Order: sequence, then structure tokens, then C-alpha cells
Amino acid sequence: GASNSEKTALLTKTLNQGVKTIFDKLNERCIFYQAGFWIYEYCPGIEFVQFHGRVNTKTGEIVNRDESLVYRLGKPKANVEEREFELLYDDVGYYISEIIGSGDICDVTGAERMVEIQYVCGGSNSGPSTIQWVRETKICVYEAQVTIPELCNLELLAKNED
Repeated sequence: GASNSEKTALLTKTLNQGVKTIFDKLNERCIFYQAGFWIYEYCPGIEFVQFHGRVNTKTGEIVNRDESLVYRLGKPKANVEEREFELLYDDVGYYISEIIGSGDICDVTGAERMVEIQYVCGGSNSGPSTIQWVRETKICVYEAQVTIPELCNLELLAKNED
């Protein structure tokens, strides 16, 4: 037989490397996604909000619009140590799950408007981080995915486009 000691070290390394990479790629600039009529904005340890607005596809910049159609999803911490991340994997490959609650309870169901972010390797290993897709699965719960080029260096995350 043999042992798989190194596998656990590789997991610890991919998770930590992932967290610092994510924050490094978001600290420079926040990320957004225009999900039809609504837009979703995610900042580096600030907050996660959804608003009715418009975007400039040329760079992803938002357009000056009314702030009366804005909502809260999750409220992360300021420091990377005040928060906790999870190194997961699925049939495709590895990813990092990050869930953020403390929005506004949906009185319609009686659940939290907490968001789930899945950090994966991006197809363009030569571009900034951005959201891949966005979908409000439940009435309150919302799921999103974020691509990062530097994550693809980590062999565990050397899988996407499947």
C-alpha cells in the first residue's frame, strides 16, 4: 500500500493560495454582472448588492443610475482572517465555496438572502477576475461563479471548459 499525506497538504495549499489570490484580484477592482434587468455587484470584503442599472460592456463600468432600486444579499468581513473559506470539488474539478449572509430575510419564504460564490479557474488565464454567471435559484438564496486566471496555476484547479 501507500499513503496520501501530500494530498491533504495540496488541499491546504490550494485553499490558502486561492483565498489570497481571490482577494488580490478583487482588491484592485470590484466585479459585476448584468443579469438582464438587474445587475449584481461584488466588492473585495465590503458587501454584495443587486440593483437595477446599466453597464458599459467595453470595460464593465456601471452607468450613473438611480439608487432607489438597490438590495442587500451578503455582508462579508473586512479582514481575510475574520472570514472562513471552503475548498470543494465537483464532477468537473475543484473550486472554492464562499457563502455570505446578513442581507434582509425574505418574508416570502422565511429564509436568508445569503449568496454563494464559487471560485474557479477562468478560460482566459490572461484577464481580470469577473463573475461567470448569476442565478437566483431560490427566492432568497442566490448562486454565482467567479473566474480567476491565477487559480489555474494550482494543479487541483487545472480544469474548466468541460
